[PDB]
Amino acid sequence: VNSFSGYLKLTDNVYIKNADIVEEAKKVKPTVVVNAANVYLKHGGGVAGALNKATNNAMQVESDDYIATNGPLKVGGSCVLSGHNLAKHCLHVVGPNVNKGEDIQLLKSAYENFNQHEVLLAPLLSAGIFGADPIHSLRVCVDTVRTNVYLAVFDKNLYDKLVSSFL
Ligand SMILES: CC(C)OCCn1c(=S)[nH]c(=O)c2[nH]ccc21
Repeated sequence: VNSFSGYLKLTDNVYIKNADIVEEAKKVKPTVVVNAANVYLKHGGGVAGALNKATNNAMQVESDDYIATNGPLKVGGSCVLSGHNLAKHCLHVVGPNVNKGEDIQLLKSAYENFNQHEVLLAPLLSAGIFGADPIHSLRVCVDTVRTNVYLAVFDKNLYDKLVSSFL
């Protein structure tokens, strides 16, 4: 048993809820929250800007030191950093950004990072401002992630679109 509440069960291991990922992290304090990161860990908008804002910019300060030491992530890659006040850890995962022209086939590689963690609170990757189709992102998630994933999909309209169409 875990602390996640109000989720619809899609599969053996994938759950979904109409909830903002920041408010969910603050309530649950999960072991792992996933950030929808870019390769530079520049948290400006979407999930990254909201999580960083909720950490009072401590996520960005930590991320800038990570990049200064290690250089940029790969598209499809990840790193584990602090979860600050939101979670034990933040798994920063880079899905392909369609609005920058990246290979959508890299979305499966992105989701494979989740399999290194037994339980995660996560957005969809590559949807919203990243330019891909969220229905596709949910299908790749279900067909790639084997660990237990709780998908916090921001508002009613995106929640309603994903559930009704789910195969
Ligand atoms: C940044 C990209 C991946 O956004 C996807 C949509 N998204 C989702 S799925 N859950 C949230 O909680 C959330 N907050 C802001 C955006 C957002």
